[PDB]
Amino acid sequence: DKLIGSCVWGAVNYTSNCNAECKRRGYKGGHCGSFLNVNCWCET
Repeated sequence: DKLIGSCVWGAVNYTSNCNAECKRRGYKGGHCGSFLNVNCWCET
């Protein structure tokens, strides 16, 4: 997983569609972590 942003409102690197963002950039997917769903962790 790669830290590109945060899946939490208010955060500077806020991004809701983390999965799409990561997929767009060129990653396997996105899930914001399978527990610590605070950061936009790109599946990789």
